[PDB]
Amino acid sequence: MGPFDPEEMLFIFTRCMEDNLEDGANRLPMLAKWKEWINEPVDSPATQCFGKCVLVRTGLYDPVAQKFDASVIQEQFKAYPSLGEKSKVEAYANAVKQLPSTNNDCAAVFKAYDPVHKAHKDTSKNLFHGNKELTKGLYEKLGKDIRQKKQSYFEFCENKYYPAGSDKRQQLCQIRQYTVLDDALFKEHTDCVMKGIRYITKDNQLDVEEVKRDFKLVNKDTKALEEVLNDCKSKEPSNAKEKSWHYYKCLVESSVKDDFKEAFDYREVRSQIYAFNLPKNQAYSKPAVMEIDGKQCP
Ligand SMILES: CCCCC/C=C\C\C=C/C=C/C=C/C[C@@H](O)CCCC(=O)O
Ligand SMILES: [Cl-]
Repeated sequence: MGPFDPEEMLFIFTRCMEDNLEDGANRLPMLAKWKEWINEPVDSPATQCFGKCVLVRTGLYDPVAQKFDASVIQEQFKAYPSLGEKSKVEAYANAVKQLPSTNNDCAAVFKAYDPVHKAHKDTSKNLFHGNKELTKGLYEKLGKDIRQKKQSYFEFCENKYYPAGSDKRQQLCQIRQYTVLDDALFKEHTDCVMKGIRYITKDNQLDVEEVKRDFKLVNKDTKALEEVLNDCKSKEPSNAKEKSWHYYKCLVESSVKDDFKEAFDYREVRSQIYAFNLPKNQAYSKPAVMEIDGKQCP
């Protein structure tokens, strides 16, 4: 869960928008409002479910407890003291703490939170990487250590572990062709990628629904995928930091390898622009069937 860096928030915001924007006439108007932290129209199921989505993904609404949880606010402020004034952060947390228990449906959650949203908008916006001026400064500070806006997540990880100008860079020739290397560096790199596309959670758990989501987006059935993942899970290593590499290796070597490569390739494309599908859903077309930094691969 929390605290969340700017990329983690951008992932949450864009996924929740992608999953909840209407199709059709209201899509761009809605997007225009939500992008500016205007949770309107309030009577629209799309807006209500978008709001609940963000609240659930951040942990501000806990659908198991059917309660709001101000803890993430305190965790967020602890991580980013520059993004809040203590008294205003406390006021916001207190507003959340004092919300009643609330049923786990979009309308109820949205209705309950909306008064807090409006009364604490700038506090919440600033704290949760919604302020373009503040976030720009953070991205600049973090530089190569975080995935930047409009940057392929795969490129981010490659640049960290196989940096240009190093003797390791050449290994991308094989890595990009789904060669599964065995060394500690590759296991770490693969952890970077698998966590970056959310196939593996922050606490090293397989997220089967995320993998399935990417198969559906390339028109592939998910039953055989689930069966393969079930088999892979039965052979999970005890060491949590090898779990990303385990599942990557297992998938690449499995009876769904070609569908997996297709899904993973398209995910890399979409990872380049988190808002990929926001202005309108894009239809997938399989790219037609090597160089690294313009240099030809052996
Ligand atoms: C976690 C507090 C919010 C819960 C209330 C529900 C939804 C938030 C409302 C709108 C979210 C809009 C997200 C817009 C993204 C935008 O602010 C990111 C800009 C920062 C950047 O460009 O780097
Ligand atoms: Cl982006």
